[PDB]
Amino acid sequence: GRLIPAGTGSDFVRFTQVVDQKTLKAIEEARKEAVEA
Amino acid sequence: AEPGIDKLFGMVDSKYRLTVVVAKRAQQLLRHGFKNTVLEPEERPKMQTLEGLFDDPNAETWAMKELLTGRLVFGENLVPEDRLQKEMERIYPGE
Amino acid sequence: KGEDVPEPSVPESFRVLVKELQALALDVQTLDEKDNPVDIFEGLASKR
Repeated sequence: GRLIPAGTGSDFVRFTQVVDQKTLKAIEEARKEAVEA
Repeated sequence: AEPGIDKLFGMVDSKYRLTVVVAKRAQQLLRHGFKNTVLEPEERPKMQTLEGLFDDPNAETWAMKELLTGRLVFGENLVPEDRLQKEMERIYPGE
Repeated sequence: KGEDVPEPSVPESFRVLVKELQALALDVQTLDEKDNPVDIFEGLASKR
């Protein structure tokens, strides 16, 4: 009853992620919080 | 057929990525209302019922319209695990 | 609710399957990535 090992259930595609031009600023959400003093 | 089916095929290396992209994209697109929509007021999908054009409840149909403008980006790796399960909640109200 | 459908548990097909084998005295383990039993009967069948 597991997901099939093919199609949209092929380890090749599956892990593909999607994000938007504005949440592309999640890289700069963690970008500017490091060096202190 | 469905809008720019051919062009939307070209965006990906394989058939199935676009299916994974679209669905996943739609998931967020109809998780956070339609608050995340990289698609402007005038280029949103619409119906005709009651004599009144109201936006299409069909999430799957939006994501396709969306990706067709190239405004999204997709890959095997873009962000970490539960590390995205907070970012989209704060930029677009997660209630 | 208008929420999107969630992903699903194990089907009685499989559960009941294991249990039939179980009954016939054959240990049927579902190992994880590094070969550590996984709980298909979430709680329920595990003892203590």
